[PDB]
Amino acid sequence: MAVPPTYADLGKSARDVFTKGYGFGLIKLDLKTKSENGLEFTSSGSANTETTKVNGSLETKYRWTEYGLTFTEKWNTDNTLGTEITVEDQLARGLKLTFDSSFSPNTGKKNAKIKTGYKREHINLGCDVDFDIAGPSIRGALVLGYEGWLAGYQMNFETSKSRVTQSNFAVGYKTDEFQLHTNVNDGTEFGGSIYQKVNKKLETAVNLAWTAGNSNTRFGIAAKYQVDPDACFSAKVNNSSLIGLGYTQTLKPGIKLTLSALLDGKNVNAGGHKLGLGLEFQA
Repeated sequence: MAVPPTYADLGKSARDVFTKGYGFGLIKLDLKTKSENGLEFTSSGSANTETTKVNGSLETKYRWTEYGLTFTEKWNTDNTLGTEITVEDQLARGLKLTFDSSFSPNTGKKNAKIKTGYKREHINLGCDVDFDIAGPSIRGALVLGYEGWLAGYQMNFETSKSRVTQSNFAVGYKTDEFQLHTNVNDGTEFGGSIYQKVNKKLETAVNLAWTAGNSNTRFGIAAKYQVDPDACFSAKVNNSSLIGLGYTQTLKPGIKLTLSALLDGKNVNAGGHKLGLGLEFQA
């Protein structure tokens, strides 16, 4: 509440308006269970309708909610295997540690990662270490909160070149109905976003982005309307002349279908246009 988001979550809501309810050029099959604690499973399959390729993935998650633990296993069709242990609020509220392993038999390459984060009123800090080989590399991030305002920094240091490779600032204002976010990456990429929860059923988002030193500017408008509690529409435009339409319907409890289309002006329907379909099963 007074506890700020993490750095990566700055601007999340507006990003969400743009991305959720769309899956252009994919058929997506998703299958989830829930458990407040104990076992949880998510399995996913995805067909790229341009390439014919069919990906698949399974995640398994036990939550020992008593000791703030979460163990998670990951597998996909690329053969990549993964494990992830997480402790939260355990030695101190709200501290968070995470070990994370990856093994690809498909190269014999492995990867390991520690992610630390500390969180309290006004502050949200994280340090992340990537024992890549050609790593390590270290991402640190801090965000401060002051009566609705937010400011933060995020850097990454790669020990192989022994240099900062990434330096990112962001400042913004965040209430529950309203959100401003701005940021520049590497003193080079400018972005900003406004998010408005206009009423119970409508959300809107504007996104700007441009580059020093190029006089061009990119923007998109986007929205999401919650028609009844079983239907949800999403529309978005950008100044590259792309339209994005997304409808999501609950057919029955646990089952949501979402159709989506992506259109290029001024060739509508003149030339070829991405469609997508997605089916989500909750059990």
